[PDB]
Amino acid sequence: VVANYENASMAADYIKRVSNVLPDIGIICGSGLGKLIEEIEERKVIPYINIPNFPKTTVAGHVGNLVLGSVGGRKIVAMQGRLHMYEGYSNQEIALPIRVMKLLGVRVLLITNLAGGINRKLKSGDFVLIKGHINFPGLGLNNVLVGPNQDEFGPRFPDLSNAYDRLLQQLALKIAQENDFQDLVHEGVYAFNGGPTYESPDESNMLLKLGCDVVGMSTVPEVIIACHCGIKVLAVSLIANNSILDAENDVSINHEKVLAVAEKRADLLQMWFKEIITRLP
Amino acid sequence: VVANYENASMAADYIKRVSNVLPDIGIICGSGLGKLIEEIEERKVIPYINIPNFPKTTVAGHVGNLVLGSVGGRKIVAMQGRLHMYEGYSNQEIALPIRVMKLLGVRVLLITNLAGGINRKLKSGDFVLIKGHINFPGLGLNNVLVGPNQDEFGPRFPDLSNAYDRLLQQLALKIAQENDFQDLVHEGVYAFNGGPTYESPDESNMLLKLGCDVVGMSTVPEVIIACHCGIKVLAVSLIANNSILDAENDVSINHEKVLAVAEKRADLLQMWFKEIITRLP
Amino acid sequence: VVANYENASMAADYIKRVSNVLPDIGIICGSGLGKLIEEIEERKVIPYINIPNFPKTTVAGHVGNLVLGSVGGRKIVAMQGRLHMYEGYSNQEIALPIRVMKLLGVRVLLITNLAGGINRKLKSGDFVLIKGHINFPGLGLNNVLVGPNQDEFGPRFPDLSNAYDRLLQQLALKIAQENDFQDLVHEGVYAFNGGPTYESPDESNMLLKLGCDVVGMSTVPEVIIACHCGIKVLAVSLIANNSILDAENDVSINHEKVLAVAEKRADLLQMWFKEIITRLP
Ligand SMILES: O=C(O)c1ccccc1C[S@](=O)c1ccccc1
Ligand SMILES: O=C(O)c1ccccc1C[S@](=O)c1ccccc1
Ligand SMILES: O=C(O)c1ccccc1C[S@](=O)c1ccccc1
Repeated sequence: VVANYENASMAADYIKRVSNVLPDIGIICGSGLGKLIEEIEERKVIPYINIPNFPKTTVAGHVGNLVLGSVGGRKIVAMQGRLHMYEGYSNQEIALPIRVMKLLGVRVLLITNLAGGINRKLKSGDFVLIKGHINFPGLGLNNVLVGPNQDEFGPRFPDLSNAYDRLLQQLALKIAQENDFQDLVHEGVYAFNGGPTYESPDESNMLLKLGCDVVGMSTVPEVIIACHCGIKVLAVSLIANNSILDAENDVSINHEKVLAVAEKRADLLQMWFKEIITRLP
Repeated sequence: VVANYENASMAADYIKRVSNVLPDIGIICGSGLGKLIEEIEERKVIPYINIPNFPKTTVAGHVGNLVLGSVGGRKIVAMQGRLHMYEGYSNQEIALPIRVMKLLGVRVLLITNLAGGINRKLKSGDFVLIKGHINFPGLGLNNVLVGPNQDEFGPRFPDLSNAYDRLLQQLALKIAQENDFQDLVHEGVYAFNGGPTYESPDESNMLLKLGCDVVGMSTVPEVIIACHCGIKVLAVSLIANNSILDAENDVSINHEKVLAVAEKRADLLQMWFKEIITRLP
Repeated sequence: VVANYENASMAADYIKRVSNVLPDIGIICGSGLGKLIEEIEERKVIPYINIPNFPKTTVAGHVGNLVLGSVGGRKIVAMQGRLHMYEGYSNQEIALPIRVMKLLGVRVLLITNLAGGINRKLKSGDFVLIKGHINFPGLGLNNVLVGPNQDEFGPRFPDLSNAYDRLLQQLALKIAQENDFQDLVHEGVYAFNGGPTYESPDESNMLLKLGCDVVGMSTVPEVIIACHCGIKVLAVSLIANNSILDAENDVSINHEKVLAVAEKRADLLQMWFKEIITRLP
């Protein structure tokens, strides 16, 4: 199924008929960071499997729902579940849910995910406001927009220089200062590693030379589809480890260590993003 | 359809039957830079759609013709239209037209395209003679030659150290000096960005660290197929903008700005390449 | 055919029924470096084409056999033939033979291949013990593990920090010292170039900036599949040329030059790996 105007319209029509919510804000919350979705008010839960043209996710399994409702008086739509390119999903499968958000009326997309630290000053448990990116799949002919252009959504050649909205970054930092956790919040450049192997010790060292602050396997595909169709983005990384220090000390990482960092910061991140939603223009 | 000896021969046989021209020189002219094709003498226009085994381009649409005739007393063949890998064309689709040129007798291929400037001394409207390249798709398992080797055309493992002919670069500069526009002409290393997003601000900064002078979304696939089968190449970039300066100043780019640079230089580039064709060995 | 538990079990069952050997050690020997396989004792030769679910290799042609027997009193299994990703084989095709080795009981995998030198101190004919890697296909969304995870074999997100076993590297160097050829043996970081074009002059210069010591078109896919399923690895490069010196001197390379280096070192490498097999834990 192509992520075109007709197919995206069929999905939006179904959703409107079931929901009655017209959202202005979309959220994609990474694994371990989804507690806010369980607190959406007056909510409506729509399994992907019932939405016309949504991608098939039964090989990977696990949860897959669209959730609509209110947070802080604002109308929102959340993607509950993982759609990452290391799983083998195509460009068209990643793009269709974001283009459905557009047709439902979304103007701002908020994204969080766990990631590895490269900048030597980043500690486990820190937050990074993403201000730019280095897209290794995109340089290497695996950009999420490779294929025919869908002209109804955006231009053939998009400019990404303002993909990460500056005022949303400033609002997120202001709320951190108000609640006295600004010492946990950094800004930086995100490297997209297609994955699913963690960055190797020698890949990490290369990334430090190249001016990368954080590295991860998510986020950039959704950022590019959003930017192509005029949706503003705020993207935040939660740092699981410092991969440069781990390379110098010969220290390993596992899945239990990463998800324990999510558990440590889940409630603060939930509070932070509730206030952001409440306050954004 | 595979870009093999049988399929390429069927296309060449059709072309010979219609044309009566045996060309020695091939040209691929980028968007906005094609006026020379409209001035080919005693010309014959063959739509791709009528040539056995030529790739299907109706999803992207727009023009798609092979044009044969004379320029400066030389016999040439031109590809009129865009075949770029960010559109989703396969390795086999890109390669077949170049291998047809080979079988028709082409010995020299000339290529022009718009591109982004990285070297700090490059200005909008400058020309760069390409002397080498950094192929990010090729390092990342999307080289145009991934697949079975077609042994009739070339070796399994090609050497690219002389892919950009030195004497053709010298002849192009000599003609610029004769016509007193040598101040617009530079040489440099081309980075292939698969695209279709322009290079991001932070990708541009990385490319400067890595010794790249220019970055673009074209040219390298055709260069590699030509080199594999023994065709000499001259490739020239027309600089649309300096992406390093634009990153430091927070300045954006759009499609209208890029094509306006093509309009500014189209007539000079046409004159330049007519003389090159006339004079090359 | 997917490289899953069921399909790999069907292949292992066939092999056990024919062979009677339960191997502890696997070997993959690169082109020109396979003489040791012709000296396996009490050996049994199984063409890939007769093994359920093994990949089809008839387009590339040439040899394709699994060989089981004894070396130095140890029970081994060898892959005789080339399975490289520049040929167009899929992730699933590369992975299935390694996962069959796992099910047959292999605990250690030894790998050799020809490669290009980047570090300025590397000479034609030198050996490099690989201690880490930079996986350009993996950063660019062509990692060998992209796709659904096969949970019976390993985790969704593998850690590669100990992919190249330290004690096996130490044992290989110790044997070199015993036989007084330690002056030929270096250690270093391997860059994976998907290929099949050799690294260009300007790509080589980039790789030197990025801390790469050697560059090649093999090895890393097998390393990653082995690490995912708990197999220890020793990987050795035979240096064909120094690509940095060749770029500074404008010197080319061809297939006959590369294979002549293999001929020069084949007998010493055979002796070296026989002793390693005899002595490893
Ligand atoms: O995305 C995840 O859920 C995830 C969970 C556990 C492990 C890995 C990932 C993929 S990630 O963006 C990430 C997390 C940690 C380090 C590097 C990259
Ligand atoms: O190729 C084109 O026709 C083109 C036209 C308008 C915009 C972009 C392109 C693709 S390019 O090689 C290029 C042009 C400008 C900057 C970077 C890359
Ligand atoms: O792998 C081979 O058999 C091979 C044989 C002749 C040429 C090239 C290769 C692929 S390689 O890992 C390699 C060899 C030499 C330089 C760079 C890379």
